[PDB]
Amino acid sequence: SDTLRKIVLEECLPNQQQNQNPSPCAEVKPNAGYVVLKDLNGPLQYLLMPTYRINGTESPLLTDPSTPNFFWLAWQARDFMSKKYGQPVPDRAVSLAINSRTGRTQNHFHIHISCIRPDVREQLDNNLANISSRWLPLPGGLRGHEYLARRVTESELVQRSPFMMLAEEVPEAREHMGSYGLAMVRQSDNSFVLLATQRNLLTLNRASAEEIQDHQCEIL
Repeated sequence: SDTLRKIVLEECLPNQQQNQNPSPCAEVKPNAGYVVLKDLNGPLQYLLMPTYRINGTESPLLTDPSTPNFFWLAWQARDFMSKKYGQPVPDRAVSLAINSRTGRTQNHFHIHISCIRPDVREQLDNNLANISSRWLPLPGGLRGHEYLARRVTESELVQRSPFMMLAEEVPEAREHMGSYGLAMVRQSDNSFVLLATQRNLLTLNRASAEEIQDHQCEIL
């Protein structure tokens, strides 16, 4: 359960600090609080994780305003996908996702930056007009699961993180952050859509937001 935490804190960070060599990570920014690591799964997938201990969506630190906006940092890190792709990856192809504890195996905060599934891309595009600033179930859900969705502008994202908005806006999400998985996708009008899904026995929802991603990048 601790391999990623050990890589970050015992390999990347010390190597960055000692030789300015982020290996095995792609980038290590101690002053900003994050690292970027190539994932072993998928040709373009990267992970964005903190340079200090935060275990996942359940961590209380995520609901503190001083905590770095990891989702926005992951968004910026989408360029690592383009570098591996060898050319610019269109924004519409990228998706960011974090899984809850029942939908993950590693206990160190990590956002999956990878390609969005084509069906999810279309499903989101078709509901542009239904996605507002208030969290509301996405019509049709995604992958057979209920997903609350919210429209957000880049300006809003720099002000607050998706976790802050989930906690401040959705009933009882504040006292059950760990039961949620969240994702971020950019919409056709250049705004973004935030997605939140909660663990649910009946629909077999493990709150694994990564399910909207296709690490084999067929959308490209």
